[PDB]
Amino acid sequence: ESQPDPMPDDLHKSSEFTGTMGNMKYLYDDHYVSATKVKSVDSFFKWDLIYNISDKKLKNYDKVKTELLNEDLAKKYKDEVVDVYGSNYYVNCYFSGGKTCMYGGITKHEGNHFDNGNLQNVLVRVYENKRNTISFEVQTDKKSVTAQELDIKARNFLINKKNLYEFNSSPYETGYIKFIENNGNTFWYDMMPAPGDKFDQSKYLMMYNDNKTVDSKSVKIEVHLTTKNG
Amino acid sequence: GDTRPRFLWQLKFECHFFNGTERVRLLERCIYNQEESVRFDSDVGEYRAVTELGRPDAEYWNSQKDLLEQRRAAVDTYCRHNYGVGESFTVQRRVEPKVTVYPSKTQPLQHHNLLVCSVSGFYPGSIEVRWFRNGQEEKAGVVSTGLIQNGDWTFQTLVMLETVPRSGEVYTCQVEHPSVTSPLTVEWRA
Amino acid sequence: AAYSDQATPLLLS
Amino acid sequence: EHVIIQAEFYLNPDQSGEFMFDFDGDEIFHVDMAKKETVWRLEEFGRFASFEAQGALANIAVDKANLEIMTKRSNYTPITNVPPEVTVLTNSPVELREPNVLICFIDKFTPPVVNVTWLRNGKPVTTGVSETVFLPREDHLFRKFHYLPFLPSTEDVYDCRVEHWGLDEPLLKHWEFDA
Repeated sequence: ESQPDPMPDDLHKSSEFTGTMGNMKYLYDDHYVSATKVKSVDSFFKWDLIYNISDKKLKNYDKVKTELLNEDLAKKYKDEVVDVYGSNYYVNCYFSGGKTCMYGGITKHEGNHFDNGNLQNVLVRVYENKRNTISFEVQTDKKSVTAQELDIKARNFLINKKNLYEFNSSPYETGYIKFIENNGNTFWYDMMPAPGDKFDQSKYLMMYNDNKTVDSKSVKIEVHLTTKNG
Repeated sequence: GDTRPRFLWQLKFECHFFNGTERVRLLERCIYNQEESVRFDSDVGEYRAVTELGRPDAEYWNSQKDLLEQRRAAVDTYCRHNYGVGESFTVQRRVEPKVTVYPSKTQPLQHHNLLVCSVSGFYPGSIEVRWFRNGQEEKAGVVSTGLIQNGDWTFQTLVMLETVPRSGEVYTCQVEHPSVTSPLTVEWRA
Repeated sequence: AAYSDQATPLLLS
Repeated sequence: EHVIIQAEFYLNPDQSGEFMFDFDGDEIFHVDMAKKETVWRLEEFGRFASFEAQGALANIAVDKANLEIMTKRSNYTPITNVPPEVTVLTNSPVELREPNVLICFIDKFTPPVVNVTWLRNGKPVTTGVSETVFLPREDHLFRKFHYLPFLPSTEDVYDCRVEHWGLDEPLLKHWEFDA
């Protein structure tokens, strides 16, 4: 069966987070690792894979480690020609040129693309206090794409047009992004930091562990937000 | 099957405490496969190769004045610090031993009764178990199985005593342990 | 109270 | 009178990594390298002290780099397999229908990789079993404990089946109600 939607008590409240929201913003504001047609070249622990990918942007790294939920996932992609897309971190990124870390984000490259640089649009509907406020689309070059890639793209958009995350706190109290698959399966991720005074980026991104992928041409996205009062 | 050779590396920082934090010794050691190659004894004050395989490192690390200074203060910032941090639930941990006395299920030689003093579930491991026949300690015939560390912060041990039982005799198993102010006693009435 | 750990130094390459 | 040991290791090519603290032979805690969190041996410890799990992952990365350096320096001298000494005992004198726990003590072995399974009348048991990580030894070999909660009876018999590269065949330690 599909994952049960969250109840208000199931969600993180930004009012209960006293750290710097800028540290959450940092992970989705024009921030991501992207590679096409590459194979892993190393591995630190049996559940992770290391690739040679350079930070063409600011030359901040040339090696990337992505951790997966288990050894089988790693075995599965170890010798595959894949594509990579995900949100990376540096604080507490460790493994034996600069380095960066991430989770999941792996997809087989063979016959997973569209001819002529064609991108697939995916519907995203935003709800604020239970009412649809805005709707739009994000795009991917993959037929089967990781939820992570789509999620990141949605949040990047909402940070610019809705100030989803600000240096200090957020305009919203709670928020979760929900994915609806054509088979009727659904799942969601909490978009707010755990309560406290410090945001552990590494721990948060771990949720992308499962390397969950969905069908780009048929999947639907819903972002549900709430302000503290209304 | 899996036949590829294995290569192992171990790093151990040992903090030795004598009379609380009065005297403290730090021992940092490196072991390649089953061989310690280089170490740092706070008593020596610098890295020393244990085998030729470690000579390069002892030489290299000793050339780093910062490291050496930091290592030299670890006896305080690391050892004494961590000792004080866990003292309450480690050094002071105490669980009273369960004591019971019964005859052995074996009993080899006829006119002889082999008594068993079972002492279990206690902590810490330091403990004294003695046997007495009519108020006077027994030296001979006494055989212990040794102190067994269960792996769960619990210990157990069995102390036997072969005897030439005579009606009316009182064989006592006495147990002294930090968990009690006075020794625990369990008697076997012959 | 927090436990402190000793950091491992790299070996001679 | 007291010893506290921070013990860590990395094993190639298994890619095994461990980091733990030891107090007079007993584990205080170890770090879960995958979940990146401190796992206390006893529940109450975590209510009196804390540890930044993230720190162990830094050490482990250096431990592996050093393994690679050392491996090459020794001209790829592999480790010699040392088979474990296996013993089975109960944590307290056994009495029919009286709750007890079977302990499988795996000691004096290396490298730190073993396969341990419990057998109830020749069949594998999965319910209620628990185990510890690899514990350090002065001679640099390892120890390890496996537990099986059970209810004694004259009918049930058990075995602790241990597999290790140093053992030509799987070793089975038998146990049955005798007392």
